Amino acid sequence: TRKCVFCSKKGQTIDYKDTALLRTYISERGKIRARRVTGNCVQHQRDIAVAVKNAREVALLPFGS
Amino acid sequence: ALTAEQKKEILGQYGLHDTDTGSPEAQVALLTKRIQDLTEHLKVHKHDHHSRRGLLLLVGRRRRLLKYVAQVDVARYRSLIERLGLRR
Amino acid sequence: GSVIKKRRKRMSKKKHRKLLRRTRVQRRKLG
Amino acid sequence: GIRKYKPTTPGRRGASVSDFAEITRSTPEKSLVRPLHGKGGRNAHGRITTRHKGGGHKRAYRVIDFRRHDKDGVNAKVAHIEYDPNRTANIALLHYLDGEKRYIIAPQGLKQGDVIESGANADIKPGNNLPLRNIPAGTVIHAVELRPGGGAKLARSAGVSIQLLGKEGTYAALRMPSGEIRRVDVRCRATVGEVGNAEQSNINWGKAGRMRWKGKRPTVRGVVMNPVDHPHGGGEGKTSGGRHPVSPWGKPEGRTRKPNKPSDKLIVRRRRTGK
Amino acid sequence: LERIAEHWEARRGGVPAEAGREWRHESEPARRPGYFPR
Amino acid sequence: KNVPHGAAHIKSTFNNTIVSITDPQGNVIAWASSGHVGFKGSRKSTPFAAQLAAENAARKAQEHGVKKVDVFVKGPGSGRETAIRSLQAAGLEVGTISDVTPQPHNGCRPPKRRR
Amino acid sequence: MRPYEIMVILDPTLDERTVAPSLETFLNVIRKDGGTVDKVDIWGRRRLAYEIAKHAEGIYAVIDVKAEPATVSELDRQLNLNESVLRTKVLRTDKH
RNA sequence: GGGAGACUGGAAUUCCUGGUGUAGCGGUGGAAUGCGCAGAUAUCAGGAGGAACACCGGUGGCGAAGGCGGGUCUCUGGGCAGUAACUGACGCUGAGGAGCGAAAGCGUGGGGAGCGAACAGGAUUAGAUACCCUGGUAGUCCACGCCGUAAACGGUGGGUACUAGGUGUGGGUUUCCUUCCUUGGGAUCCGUGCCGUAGCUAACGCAUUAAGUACCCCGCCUGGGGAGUACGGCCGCAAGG
Repeated sequence: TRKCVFCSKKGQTIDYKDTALLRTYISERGKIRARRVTGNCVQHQRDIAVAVKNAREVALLPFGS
Repeated sequence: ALTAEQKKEILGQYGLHDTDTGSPEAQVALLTKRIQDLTEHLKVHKHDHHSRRGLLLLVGRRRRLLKYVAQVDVARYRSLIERLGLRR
Repeated sequence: GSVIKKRRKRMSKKKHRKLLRRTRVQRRKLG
Repeated sequence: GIRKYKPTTPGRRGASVSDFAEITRSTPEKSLVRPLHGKGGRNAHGRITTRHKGGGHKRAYRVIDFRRHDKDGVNAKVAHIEYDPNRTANIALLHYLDGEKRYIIAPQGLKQGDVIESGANADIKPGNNLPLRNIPAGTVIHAVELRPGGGAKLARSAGVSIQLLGKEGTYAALRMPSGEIRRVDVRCRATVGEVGNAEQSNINWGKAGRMRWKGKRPTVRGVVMNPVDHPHGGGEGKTSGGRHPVSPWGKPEGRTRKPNKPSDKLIVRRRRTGK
Repeated sequence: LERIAEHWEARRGGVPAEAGREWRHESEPARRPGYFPR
Repeated sequence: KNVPHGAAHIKSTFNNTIVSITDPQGNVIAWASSGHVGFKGSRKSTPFAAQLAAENAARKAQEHGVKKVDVFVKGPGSGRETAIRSLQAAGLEVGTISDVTPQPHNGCRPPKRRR
Repeated sequence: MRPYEIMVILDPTLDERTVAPSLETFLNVIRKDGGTVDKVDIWGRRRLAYEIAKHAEGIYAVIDVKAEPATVSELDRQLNLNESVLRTKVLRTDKH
């Protein structure tokens, strides 16, 4: 299918501060993209979702623009 | 649960030799410390039933270990009971 | 299992509960 | 808390007493005690102007510092928490660092040994007193002034608190314990926290004797009087008063606040009933 | 006569209704675009 | 007044459609409703009634000096696209389309299902 | 003595040159408590995704701190009391 | 998403205030009660409050079961893998007994936006103590306690060993293709599904997660109604169990 870019040897750590790394993972509506269309493992999907929520809380990402 | 430091000092106090971790005395001492910590935790959170179930499990395990010690040698059982301040 | 048995049991239970409701004060005063 | 009496006598069946757990001393401070005598509900003419008063235990007045405005920047330590017969709340005895002792109504959660500061530079811990301008919006306050210098008037009963809604201009909007929303000048000072002894309302007094100790005389219903005494009086057998309910002086029920008061402009919305 | 009623109370349960639900014989067919959804 | 640029808010529910041409600052200058053009009851949930209401509102804004509008569509789809087309067909240039439908993040309790 | 990361948003009105000293006085509670350490970083004047307390602009700050759980709560409580702080957030940079 | 506590965020509903703004809005299979012309619905700004946490999010995870997903912090329970350092049978089951136990309900004190038993109208109907519509109180929410029941179900008690495979998926260790990026592939341990042998079953089906082959301990059944009812007892504030 697709590639879990976070399990790789160059898998960048997931943060709620790096906004672009998360912007690549939310749809144009600001919703969190599903795991299948993304392809990452369940642990990394949970990390992505938690980071997105944290970033929304500190007004780094829109709450569904 | 307990961190490594309390585990080591308790084991040094109650371990039969300087290596054993699975002797009934060591297991009972560790269980006693864990039970006291859990009791003080549950004094504040009275509605943490899930942790209370784990407390019950620990109490049962300690009871079984003390039963084994008493059936093996009553002198060790009396010594441990008086050293740890337990009733029965 | 057929729901017929459940229906018979439920009609019995419903009738008994109705009877209990109809004689609450009488039972309380006799006991 | 609340201690419940066992039904040993018919007068103690459902009764309960306050559990004086926060009290740390059974005597008042001698230098802060003033004499108090009962009036019997009678004014300067010797006439009963308030019914159902008289009798009751002797009590002495403790001077309460409702005007905490001179000890700005001077810290105090909570020395004791005491019982006050003149109010539902308890009082805390403060030891100021300069050597002065005072009384304040004890806020909720205050403990012996705490540190109480006051002024614009104080923290927002319970018991601290600062002008409303320096108190952030949304906090819970008590013992609020009405004019800048008149002393605390609002939110003084046990368990009662005021919620500070927001400040605009020179006015801060507050939500009274009654639910009424009011505006007050920001220069008015207030104390942070709720008032303690919040469970005192749940006390079952048990017998008429306790109310007589508290200084309440029995109340006679107007329907069992004669028409010369009460508008509801008269009639053979029991009756409902034979008319719309009225006061003993004939005034009918309804709003009694005087219209066009000067304070009508300072009130956002009055309290509500039946909602 | 009970089975014959045919007034509104008799046929309110049979009305296909069920918006996008309970496919019935007279249920409204779904409108379909010319192009594939993708 | 003379507002050359404006906003059109279309609310299409399951039994009505409300059009209100609005000054970009949020002030309403001309509104038309599905029942305002002579329909009533179940008749006003039809796309044709939405078309009539949209055209009526478009005219009532056009004599007010409104030439260019942006549309904020909203509500379950009943006559939304017909309303947009009738807005364009009545001499109004429709620039941008935005679907602003209030989407709760799982908040209040919905009413019970009908049977 | 656990490592924390504390992100604060300060209102945009105040001068950016006074942010660095003003924070340092705020972190005096963690410094004096139990021999703790900070690494204060500033990247301010960034527009918010949504309006916060009638503000669209904001000055972001990131503080990396290693203190006692009681200490950091005390620092957090003071920060929210201050009116120059719009919002704040405390993370544990441990495995949590 | 195991549990408890504290603090906190945004969307939306409701209401209040103020603009713009007019004559309808709302609701249905179709309508009428209802709301509005005293300025409603719509639209914009501001404010208060409560409850639930969209996307992630599934036949995926955790928990003994009931059950558990907005965020952060504090405190805390269990599980799995590897090493195998330690004790050396300390195991299993468990009558009675104790604890936990959805929802509804009960008590005391708060709170109450939405939803909403009861209750009011409207409609349908031969009749509507209903279905549908408009309102709407308890309740739903919080704290502290009672209750102790469910289609509390996998309608399958717990422990252990053995008996063809094939294929998904969750957690962890490791050899070999080796770019070593790659679900590369294999091996192994622990879960969780689907299909399928032998075997079992009245049949349906189950089938290495057994309803197969066996051993230990517990619970329960003995035709259908009467009846999980009467009498007695115990428990409970009561409902009732």
